[PDB]
Amino acid sequence: LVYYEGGAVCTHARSLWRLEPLRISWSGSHLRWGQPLRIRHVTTGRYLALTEDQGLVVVDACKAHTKATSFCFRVSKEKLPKRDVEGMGPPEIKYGESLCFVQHVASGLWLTYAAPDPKALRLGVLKKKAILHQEGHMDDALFLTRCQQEESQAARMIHSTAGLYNQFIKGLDSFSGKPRGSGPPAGPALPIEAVILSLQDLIGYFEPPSEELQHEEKQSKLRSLRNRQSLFQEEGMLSLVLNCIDRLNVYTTAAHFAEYAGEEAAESWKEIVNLLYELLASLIRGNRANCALFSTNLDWVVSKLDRLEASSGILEVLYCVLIESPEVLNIIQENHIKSIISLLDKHGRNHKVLDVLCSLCVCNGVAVRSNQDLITENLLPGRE
Amino acid sequence: MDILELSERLDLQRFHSHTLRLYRAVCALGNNRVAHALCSHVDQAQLLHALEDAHLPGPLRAGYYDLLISIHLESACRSRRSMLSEYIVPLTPETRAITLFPPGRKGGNARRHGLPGVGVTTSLRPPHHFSPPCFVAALPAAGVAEAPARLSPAIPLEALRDKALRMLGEAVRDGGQHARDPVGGSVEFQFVPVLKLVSTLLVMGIFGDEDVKQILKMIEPEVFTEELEEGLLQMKLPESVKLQMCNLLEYFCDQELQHRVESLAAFAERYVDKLQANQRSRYALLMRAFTMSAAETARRTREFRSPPQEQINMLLHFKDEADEEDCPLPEDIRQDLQDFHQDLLAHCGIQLEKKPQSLQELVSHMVVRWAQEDYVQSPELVRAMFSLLHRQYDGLGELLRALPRAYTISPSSVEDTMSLLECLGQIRSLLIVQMGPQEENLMIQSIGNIMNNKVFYQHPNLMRALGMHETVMEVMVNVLGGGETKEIRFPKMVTSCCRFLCYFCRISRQNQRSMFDHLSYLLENSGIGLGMQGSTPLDVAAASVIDNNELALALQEQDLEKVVSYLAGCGLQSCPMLLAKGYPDIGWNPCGGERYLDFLRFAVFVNGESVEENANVVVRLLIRKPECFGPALRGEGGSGLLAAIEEAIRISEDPARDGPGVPPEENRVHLGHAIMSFYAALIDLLGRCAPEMHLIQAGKGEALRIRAILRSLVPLDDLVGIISLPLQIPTLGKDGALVQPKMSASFVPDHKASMVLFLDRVYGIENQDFLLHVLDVGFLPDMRAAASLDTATFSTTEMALALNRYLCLAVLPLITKCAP
Amino acid sequence: ACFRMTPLYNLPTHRACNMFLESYKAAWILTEDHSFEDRMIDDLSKAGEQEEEEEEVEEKKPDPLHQLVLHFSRTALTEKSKLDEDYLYMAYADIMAKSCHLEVEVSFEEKEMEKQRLLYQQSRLHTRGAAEMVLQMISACKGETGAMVSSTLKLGISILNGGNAEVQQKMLDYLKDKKEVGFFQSIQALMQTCSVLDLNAFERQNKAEGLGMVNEDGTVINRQNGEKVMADDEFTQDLFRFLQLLCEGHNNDFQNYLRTQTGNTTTINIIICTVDYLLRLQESISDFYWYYSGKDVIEEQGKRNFSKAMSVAKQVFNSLTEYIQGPCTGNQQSLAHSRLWDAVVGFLHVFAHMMMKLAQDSSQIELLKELLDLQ
Amino acid sequence: GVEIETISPGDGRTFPKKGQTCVVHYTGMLQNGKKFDSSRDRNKPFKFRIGKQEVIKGFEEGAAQMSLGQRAKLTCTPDVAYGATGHPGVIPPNATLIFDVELLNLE
Repeated sequence: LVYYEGGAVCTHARSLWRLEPLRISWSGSHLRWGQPLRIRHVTTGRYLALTEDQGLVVVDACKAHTKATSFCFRVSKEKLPKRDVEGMGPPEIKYGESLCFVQHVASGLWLTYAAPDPKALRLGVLKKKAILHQEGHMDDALFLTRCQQEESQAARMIHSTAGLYNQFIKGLDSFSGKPRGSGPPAGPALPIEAVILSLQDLIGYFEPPSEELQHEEKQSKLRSLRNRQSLFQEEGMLSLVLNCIDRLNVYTTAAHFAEYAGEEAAESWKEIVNLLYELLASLIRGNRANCALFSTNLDWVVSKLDRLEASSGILEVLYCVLIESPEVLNIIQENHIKSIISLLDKHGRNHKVLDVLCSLCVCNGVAVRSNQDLITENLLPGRE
Repeated sequence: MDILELSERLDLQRFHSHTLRLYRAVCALGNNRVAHALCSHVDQAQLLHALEDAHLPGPLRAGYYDLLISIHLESACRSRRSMLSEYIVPLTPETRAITLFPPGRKGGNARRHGLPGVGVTTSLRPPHHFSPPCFVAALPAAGVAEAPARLSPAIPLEALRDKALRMLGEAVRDGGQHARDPVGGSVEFQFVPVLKLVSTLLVMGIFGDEDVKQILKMIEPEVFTEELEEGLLQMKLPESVKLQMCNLLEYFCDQELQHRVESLAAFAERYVDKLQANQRSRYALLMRAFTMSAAETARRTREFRSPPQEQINMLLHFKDEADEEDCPLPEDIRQDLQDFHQDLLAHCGIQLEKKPQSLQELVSHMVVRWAQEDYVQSPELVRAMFSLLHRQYDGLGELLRALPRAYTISPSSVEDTMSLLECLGQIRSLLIVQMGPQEENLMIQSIGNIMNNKVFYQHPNLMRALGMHETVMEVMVNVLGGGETKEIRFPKMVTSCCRFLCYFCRISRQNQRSMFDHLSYLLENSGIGLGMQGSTPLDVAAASVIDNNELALALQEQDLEKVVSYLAGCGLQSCPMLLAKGYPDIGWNPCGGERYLDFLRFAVFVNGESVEENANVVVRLLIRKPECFGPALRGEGGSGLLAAIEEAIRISEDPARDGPGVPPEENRVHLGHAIMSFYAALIDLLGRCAPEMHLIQAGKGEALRIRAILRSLVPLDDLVGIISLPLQIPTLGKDGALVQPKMSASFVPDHKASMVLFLDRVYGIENQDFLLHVLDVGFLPDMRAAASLDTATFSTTEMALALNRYLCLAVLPLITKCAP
Repeated sequence: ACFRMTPLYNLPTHRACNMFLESYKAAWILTEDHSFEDRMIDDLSKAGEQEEEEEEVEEKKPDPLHQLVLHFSRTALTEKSKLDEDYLYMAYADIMAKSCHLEVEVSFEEKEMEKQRLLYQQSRLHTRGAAEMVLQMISACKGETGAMVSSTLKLGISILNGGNAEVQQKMLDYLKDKKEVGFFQSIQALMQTCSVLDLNAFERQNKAEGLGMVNEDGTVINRQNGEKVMADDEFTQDLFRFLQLLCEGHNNDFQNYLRTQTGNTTTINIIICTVDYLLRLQESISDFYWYYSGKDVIEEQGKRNFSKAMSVAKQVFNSLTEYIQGPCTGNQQSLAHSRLWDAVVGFLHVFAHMMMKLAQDSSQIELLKELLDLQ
Repeated sequence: GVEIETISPGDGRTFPKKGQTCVVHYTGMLQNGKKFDSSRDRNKPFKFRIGKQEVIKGFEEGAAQMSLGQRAKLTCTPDVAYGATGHPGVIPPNATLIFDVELLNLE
């Protein structure tokens, strides 16, 4: 469904529409008013359409037949397609000026916010649902604004990455049960190579900038990194990546993974689980909002701290959560303290564990005596 | 294995150095309960030997030095450091001996500059608290949140300062040799830990006068003369130790600033005696001035009819020499002040050769030499260097910004002043710790000590100078921020501090005016404050503008808009606090409504006169929001004002509707009474914002419009009915048992007081028919009820006293005004 | 109370010293003038005994002033939501600003000497990145009015005085290659947040003055505490002075930049926004005049309010003149199609009735001549 | 409750009774053999007022049997020691404490 929304909501990738003209050749010609052209949402792979049951919706890419999907721009609302030009074309529509009115090519309807408002919007923030009106009000003129190339690229890879891992999740849960034993796999082969390459590409895509950079351009890449993390988590990809670990963690060892998926995927099981934590760490690193999401499911990582497939990966994810979100320390209890201390006794004298413990005491220069007493009570008197 | 083997076993070195980082982590920010526990694993012997251990590795040597500072010195140091910015100078005989310059004969204007940090300082800093760490002592009977706050573990500081002085001298001599094996493996690891220890001891003031003399000798042996061998400022040091060097010089520049403030206070003590003596003598000569003068004596007695604030300005208003006529001080006194200003600017180096010859010129040359020697890469070092450099050049400026925090007190109140400063240090030390029950009782008992402290009332100007109100409000922001959505945790401290803030405003007008600047700040945080009962933050907001006409005038329009919008939400939604205890659901919160209305009453009522500018603004918002009046007066589907009263009395009389039905809890909400009191609060607001008689007589357009609108809203009949309501008089029965109804669940004269004040200010009494028409039904039963209750038994009861205050606040002044 | 109150000699010694301290500082420390900015900047700006080696690389490591400017540019460029107040920066921006300006038929010769010494003072700063530092801090302030951005504007004015061509060129180049939108987002936000004349605030101030608030420990007579009307007039004047100095000298390249930005992905038209502020000022002037239309005489506080409101309107008109002179055809077309005319009409209506209103009394000639040079 | 083994006995005549402070220069150790506290590291004798229950019960009842200049090895069960609550952050719950007490002097 389409809506009119305000504030910092639409600075993300969900508000990017692709102007795709009907002409295969010279599609990048200057827009002239009153031509047929499709509208597509990049992150969902869907096109604006006029449906009978629900009016204005987005339809899948296999059901956009240019009848209910194409729209024509007009300079004004006065009642008046033009022949295409085999060239660059006349520059007519500008950015931020030269107000345009959008009318459907076939039905002749006009985009307009829905005047009725329910009780939810009566007290909450307004979200004016877009209903394709017959005529429209006076102020339905739309302004066209440019969006930067990198975030447009990020928007496209959100839909590509979402489809790739959603298929991978749909493969894993298909044989979540049903042990293979000595027979063939359940269904289609897992896109292991596609997943591995996509993981490594995103790990380097979210790789933090090096310290050797100039201190000015460094923070410009910091701003880019925070922006990329914000859009990726807001589009639900951060919520999506957790499910991958959740599906893969139900198997203790590679042989146990082979019995439910196959020997071919058993060899890459350790690699994929190692890379998934790295992708999660790169996604949440340096962002306090994204790290705040672990304040509700903090016990998730703590329970998996003893998993042997990726000990350093989960420890690094834990470190990223603690170093950035102060509120997580307040959620930390005696169970988590004893778990972290048990890491020293089971995984050896890892100094990174002590780093996690040091992050448990103080955050943002504020003491947490609810945790300091636990650390000195469960670790120091043992002298072991 | 020998710990020196960790210089090669780098696998254990990283882990053990991180272990020492955890040891500092668990004892950081004043967790002295754990800092006492650390004395078992790392006792005094290991730490002291590890200081002098010259073959210890780099990270381990700095780890143990920082561990020693964190365990034994951090808690005392931070608390003292927070008190280094305040100068409460008592007036004592040795305070008098403080002079800007040491005795000398070099020159009349200024002698040779004295040694920094050397001499006597009389500024009040609370003594450190330490406890000998003993583990065989029996466990305290008092548990957590009741036991006294743990003190820092003890360590012999007299021996420690000697050890630090000796090793610093050793490091200076060793550094001069330019040996290829510096202690700890590097120059930074050799000098940074020991300079950290020296700086911490210097801040605490552990070092004596001769110890400071030695430290200055190691810093620079030629500039700091009193009347290889190279100082620490000529060693080509790395950037990391340069930061500790700046910290060392910063301490001495704070000593110079404190010395100037103390000298100014001593000069104040010397000068006020001569000023008061001269003015008192001139008082006697002004009394005999009538023997040789006439009615023009007002030019001479204007000083005596003017309060002392501008008297001293007129006395001291002779600096530019073009204004000597208004100054009656003789030229010897004027010469005394001009001389003290001359060496004051000389001490600041304003005006009056490669030898720096002073601390200010030494620091300035040292900093600019460091900066031009190489491109400094540490941003913290750069900020520290330029902070020192700016403080050397703007000597007058730092004194200028230090004076508002300075104060002089009588010697008879030092024993209560130190206790106050100790309590203030407790509150300051609690700003960096999360909410805890043990942490909750600490400020509550500290605040109670502040209330019992007489200096809190004797010197409110000093109370504002120390600025405890900012700290208390910041604590309020902290507790309101924690659990900002679900529940405001730890109410016991919330009401204690809000009680302190309310008690703070009433002390003086200036304190109230200063607190008034946080009204908007408090108002935003008061949105979720409705979940609190007692001394709510709104009560602090209300007390911030009580009886202050200027503050009421200056109170902004959107502050009242926000309050009315919150009142609108009160009138359209139920109370989550009421629903939490199980109270039956109704569409509005009367208790929260009354709380908002009380502040609205204080916003527009000042000293008996309504504020027209605030009044028309607030009433217009009530007009724009019809639902704020409650279930009655709504218009569309509404009931009469009188009509909602009988159902309110029905709820109060009949149980299982007045509350959850499971005071019993000593603060049990009575839903019927609350509904029955919201109307009283609303009507009292409407009566108290009414246009005045002189405005109505003058016929101002908006004044008449507002009064006509308000009269249109409330019909006159509803008033007469509420006034005519009979009283549940406490009768006598069952063998002399005085049956007094529950004062929070019965008809009390408080509700009627708003009715009578409402009619008097708004409607008034015009003719005899209307006067007797309301008199016979409404005040006549009250007068007979008071006459019936006037006896040796009932008159002591609350209801009879309530009638006694009633008749004389509502009926009798109305009758007296409407006598003819 | 004054005739029966406690004489000075009967005050407690500690209390008597307490207000003595604040009186001494107000009468002898504030009044004391110490000029150290020029010699301190000279010390920081002199390269001392490291160019004697004359290394082959000639890496030219920064002198102390340039290091200080770089440090402030670094903390300005830190990715931070709220620009925290820095007392160090406030004192050093003030010192840099006070170390530049240093200020009857005086001839054109020594006037040119004073000019070419002023450019030497500005050259001591702008060659060390202070010009880019000012731009960065304006962008980093995010349109939050405060004492830190006021000192930033004061520094930009002090390093721009006389319309320094090279300083404007450096600023234009820095905005053109950085292509930061936040500089004009913040400039627009500060200018919109600038306050106009308020009748309600004036009436409340008049009533407060009628009451005459006094203290308990003594008494202050006619306290001159913080005025709630035109409190930010100094900041608004500084902001428009800085904008005028940017385009002074007919820098048509920068005048086109203010109207529109080719590099930036979003364009903010400062010229029309300046007209919008002029509109808000013209409504404030008209209404505040309408409060005196009934009154026969204009009192002193109202005279002071006009003196500062007209001073701000003078600065706004000077800035608007500087945007279109040269001539800049883009700005001329923008003001032609803008809402400037209604503000012009409003002032003409105010002026016409105003001069005659001030003509019947001789106590308002000072205010009237400020209106004469404003028009 | 406490088991005392003499180490370097002194006079054996005068005992610390009620009324005078007991000045011991002890050395405490856990049962596992890891030292947890001493007084020679602090280089200051531990002076405790007898009978005020300021020290743990095991130490208090043990200190009466040694004489002036007597050094003995005590053994305090957790019942006469900190017990289940232990000493927070120092001594683990339910630990037996051995003290190398040396009553060097009285007052």
